[PDB]
Amino acid sequence: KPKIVLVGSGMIGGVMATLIVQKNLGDVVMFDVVKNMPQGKALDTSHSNVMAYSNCKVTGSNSYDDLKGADVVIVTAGFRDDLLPLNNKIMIEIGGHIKNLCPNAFIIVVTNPVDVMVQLLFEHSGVPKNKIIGLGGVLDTSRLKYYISQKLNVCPRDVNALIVGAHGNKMVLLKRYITVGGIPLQEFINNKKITDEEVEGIFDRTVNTALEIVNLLASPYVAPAAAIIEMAESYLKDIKKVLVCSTLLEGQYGHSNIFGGTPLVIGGTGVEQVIELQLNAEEKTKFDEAVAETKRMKALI
Amino acid sequence: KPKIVLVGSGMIGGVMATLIVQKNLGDVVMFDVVKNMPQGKALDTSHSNVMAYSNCKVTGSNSYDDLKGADVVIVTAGFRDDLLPLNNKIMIEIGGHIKNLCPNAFIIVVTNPVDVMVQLLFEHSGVPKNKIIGLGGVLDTSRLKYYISQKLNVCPRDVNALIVGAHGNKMVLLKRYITVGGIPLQEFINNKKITDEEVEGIFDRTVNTALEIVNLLASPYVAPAAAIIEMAESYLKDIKKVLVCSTLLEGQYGHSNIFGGTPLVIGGTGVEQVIELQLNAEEKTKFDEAVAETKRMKALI
Amino acid sequence: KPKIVLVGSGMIGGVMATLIVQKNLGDVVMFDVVKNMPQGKALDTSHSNVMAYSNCKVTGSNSYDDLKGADVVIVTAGFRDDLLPLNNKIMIEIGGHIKNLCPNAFIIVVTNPVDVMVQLLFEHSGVPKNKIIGLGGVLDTSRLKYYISQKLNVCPRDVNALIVGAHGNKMVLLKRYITVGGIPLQEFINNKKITDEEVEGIFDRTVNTALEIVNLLASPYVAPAAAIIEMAESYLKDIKKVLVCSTLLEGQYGHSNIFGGTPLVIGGTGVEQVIELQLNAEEKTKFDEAVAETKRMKALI
Amino acid sequence: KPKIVLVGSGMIGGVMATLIVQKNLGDVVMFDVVKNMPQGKALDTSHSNVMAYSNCKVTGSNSYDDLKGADVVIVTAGFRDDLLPLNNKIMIEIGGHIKNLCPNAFIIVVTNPVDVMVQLLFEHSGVPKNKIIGLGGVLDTSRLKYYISQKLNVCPRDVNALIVGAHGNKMVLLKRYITVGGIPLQEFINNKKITDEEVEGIFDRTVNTALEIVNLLASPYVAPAAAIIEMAESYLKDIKKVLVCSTLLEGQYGHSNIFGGTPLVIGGTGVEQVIELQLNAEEKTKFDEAVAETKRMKALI
Repeated sequence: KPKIVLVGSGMIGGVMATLIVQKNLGDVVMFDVVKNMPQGKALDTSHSNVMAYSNCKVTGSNSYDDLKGADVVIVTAGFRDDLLPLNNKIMIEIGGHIKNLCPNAFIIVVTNPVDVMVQLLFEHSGVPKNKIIGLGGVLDTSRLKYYISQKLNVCPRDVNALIVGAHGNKMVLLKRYITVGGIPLQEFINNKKITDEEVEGIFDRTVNTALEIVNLLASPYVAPAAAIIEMAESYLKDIKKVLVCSTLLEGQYGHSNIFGGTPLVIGGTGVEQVIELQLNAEEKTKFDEAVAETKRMKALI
Repeated sequence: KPKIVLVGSGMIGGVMATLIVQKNLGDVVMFDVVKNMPQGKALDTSHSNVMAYSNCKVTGSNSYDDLKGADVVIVTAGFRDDLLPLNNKIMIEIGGHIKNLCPNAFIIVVTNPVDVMVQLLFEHSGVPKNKIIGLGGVLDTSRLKYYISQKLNVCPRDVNALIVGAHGNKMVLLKRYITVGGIPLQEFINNKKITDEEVEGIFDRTVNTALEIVNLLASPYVAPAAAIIEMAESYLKDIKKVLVCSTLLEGQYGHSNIFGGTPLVIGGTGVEQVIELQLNAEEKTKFDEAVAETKRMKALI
Repeated sequence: KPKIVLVGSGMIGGVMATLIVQKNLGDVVMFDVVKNMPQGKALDTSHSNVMAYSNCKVTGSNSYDDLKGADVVIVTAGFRDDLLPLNNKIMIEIGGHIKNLCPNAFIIVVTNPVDVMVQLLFEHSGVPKNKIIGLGGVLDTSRLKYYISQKLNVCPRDVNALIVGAHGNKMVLLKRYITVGGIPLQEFINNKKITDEEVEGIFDRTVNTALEIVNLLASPYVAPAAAIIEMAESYLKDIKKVLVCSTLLEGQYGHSNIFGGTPLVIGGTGVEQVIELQLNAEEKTKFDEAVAETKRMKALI
Repeated sequence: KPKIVLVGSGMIGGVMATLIVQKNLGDVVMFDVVKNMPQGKALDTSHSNVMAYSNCKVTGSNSYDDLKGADVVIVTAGFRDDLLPLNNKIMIEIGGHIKNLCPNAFIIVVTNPVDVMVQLLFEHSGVPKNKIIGLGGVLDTSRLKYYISQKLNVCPRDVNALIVGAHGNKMVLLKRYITVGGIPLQEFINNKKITDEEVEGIFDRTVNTALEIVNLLASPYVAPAAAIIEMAESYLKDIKKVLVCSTLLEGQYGHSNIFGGTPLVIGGTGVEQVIELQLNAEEKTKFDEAVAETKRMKALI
């Protein structure tokens, strides 16, 4: 049975464990530095195996040895430049344990700013570049896809969209790469089913969604968890989905030695392909600005 | 598209909305008297439609008119005898809205003490007796089934067990009615795969599980949500599952005018059958004690 | 519980009934003019409810009254111009029963040539134009999507493609409308991950797939059944998927009074939108040739 | 990705491949000695990956080397005592290839008479006794469970029942071990929801179901395929379901050196437990008669 370790058992961790049991994906360790809490969540979640017809062990842990033999490790733990050293320390610690205990794990990093933190954990863990990625594009594009789908009254999954560069305020929303049922969004604009102005409003809403939800006396954890589990499941079941995630750039987009958000393929060997978009000059300028902010923060460590 | 209204958008409500989207079961209204919070949770949850390949609207509301045309209403709202009047007031209010806005809804009550509150909402809403039930047995038995399954190393769902009478400390764990893969538990005791003492320990753990989880710096909401959605789904898809829930007793077990936990069948018309267990005298004594506590609290309203 | 009637219980019908039970989608009537056969298939299939955790009645019938109250009707029955009158007779008979017994059903026609037969059944049944469609594009594009996905080593569903006009040898494969993870196929050609020549080979293979399978001592029924059930499920669950199907053209593509393959949206009210592709002149010429063959055969009835 | 090889690509094989793709369970090889046919079925089935959101390779083969690295092997190939030598020859051939090419595979045998043939393949393949079982109980009990569920108007899966000894006319239907929602069937008889006479009629129908379906101008393959895939999935996902299958008896029921139908647990290591029912004397007499027929035929090889 696959073993999935959640390093961080906050709200996102809770939904992830719930979904893993629903999908019968693997045994789950809910790890956290906070005592008792993950044990309680794990106990609650384990009972849902009955309703789900599943058989996944769900355990809680404050003990790093439970990383042993993990097939997937998802890192949400962490404490705005002033947070960079603190969270780097966490990545140092986690990285050591990964190298010691599950060097062959597929690693998904969520800790913000994710495009910096994923590279830090890469550096501190020594795992292969095809075995560690950051959450970004699957989540951000889920917002864009959903809002467009509601304007056009179609199934959310039938909207495809790419958001690249970085996860955060400089995320690059590529209008040219939006399709609906495989059809260019521009055709729907031409047919007056949606306007350019509605699309720009949706772009603004997408960039600011975390803020919107925070201001609504909540915080995002359901969709982040679902995005992470889509990525993890594509690895565990070798589905080879095309998913936009943060990955090491080795020449793509003219960049090296930095992680950035780009479409890639997740299969049973990890990142099987990194897909380099043929961005035009203006799109490329936006991509470069996103990654430049990642570089700026990386240089501060 | 079916419409499911969650009256109460706390932790249990959050997991319920998540699961409804995963299962593509229906549009969801997350209702709460707390402003903004359900709107935030609903917005977050709606994005997960993309990952789930679903198309369920998820909206938040502080407005009771959103009960209009609900097919299923799940009540978790509410504020230990001294809480009975307070929560009764809530049931009065909700009941009026149900009668006005969704008199044909299937109603699942969770507010504790559930066996009292479900009858109060029945009385204040005027819905048919086959259209309103309380959460209890599916949740409690999920604990018992799970713990036994881990002792015997089998799939949790392959353990069947009945817990009856009431949801709470007087719940009746019927040892005679435990089976594993359809086989009496006694055969596994005879074969020394599990002992009577282990089973009694598991009974104690089952009764006190909420307390265990609360003491572990958490609180149960994942398994409660999964239990509720199993009940709701059996109604919405006319599955006719046998599920132990709190229902109006009309002569069964010698009781009338009171709700108690018993196996029943949930299908597209609501409670299609109430199954009366042929309890022996000792089991019956325990059942009567559970329901007597429900009567005691009902008499205080 | 939804009621799905399969008018025709051959191989495609068998797989459809199997999938409906797996998905717990509705009660199934397997209708056929051949005595006993559908009763046997239905009996076999009904047992699989146990393995699937479903509760769908599956019955066999040689009796047209079992169309009564059908929510979905799928027509595969039928006996190459010389077959047109014969199959028209079948559509006359079925049409009468539909009008009498399930005038509100959503109708999916498969009988070939489907773009002619769907219009004949429309004419003989009197159902609204938004409530009857023909199988074509979902099946044909499943071939194109699959073959491209195997060249590029990605999840089959992540390839999107449109095939329009008609189902049969004149089907129009729109190279410009192929995307992979939302990205234009041309980018993958530019990057030498696939060539124009491979794509043309795949186009030829797609057009001739039925012939390939027939020559391999088989015949296609699994993918046709899966395509039909994807369409039916989008209706039954109001998913509003964008699916390419044969539908009445009322001005789109400059055509009237004829059915043709085009992207459309299937939701709970039937065809909720017909999407008119903004074809260029060359693409339009191919579309017109496909539909001209449909017109030619329609004129022979 | 797990690899599942179907040795035999007839009707049962076709449904198995279909279900494996629906469940995204693994790559599939459809093997058959008949040329071209499995290649055609495999090609058809592979396209359904698009509709299922799956990524399973489906290939056809007449070449035994495609057994290499199989995780699961399902044997339906084979040509009434006079058929025993013929089918034994097939088991000799297959057995050699298994030992050579996939000695660690989990093997499910279907070829009739299954309780004899599974032991022959065990003997000719050299695989461990916990890694090879025969289809019987899951299929037979699916009939019994389904028919009882329709009498009582409950979800089919909520009926549990055990049928033991052998698969065929001497199958032992254990009335004492039938439960409904975990409740003894006898309670439903006492309450006049079903009679002893109805139950005996259902027993007769269960024993003779294959004959019923054959006489209805069909033959059973959907439910057999679903039963086999339930067994295979319990292995592949380590679910540890309790499933009644044919397995080597090593003292259980007083028998040795023979395979018989009994509840057992299927998990990731194969047969993890063989559960010996505590049969009473009369039940035991019936069990012995079933297994005696298996012994009689085994002695003829």
